[PDB]
Amino acid sequence: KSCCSCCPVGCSKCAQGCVCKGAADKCTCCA
Ligand SMILES: [Cd+2]
Ligand SMILES: [Cd+2]
Ligand SMILES: [Cd+2]
Ligand SMILES: [Cd+2]
Repeated sequence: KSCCSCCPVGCSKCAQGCVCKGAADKCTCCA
C-alpha cells in the first residue's frame, strides 16, 4: 500500500511526500 482513497496508489505529485487537504472521497491539485 501508499497514502489516499481519491488517487490510483502509483501517482507523479504524491510518489515520496502527500499535497491533498479533502484526503478519503475527491481532489482540485492532481488534474
Ligand atoms: Cd489524493
Ligand atoms: Cd495524488
Ligand atoms: Cd496523497
Ligand atoms: Cd491531489
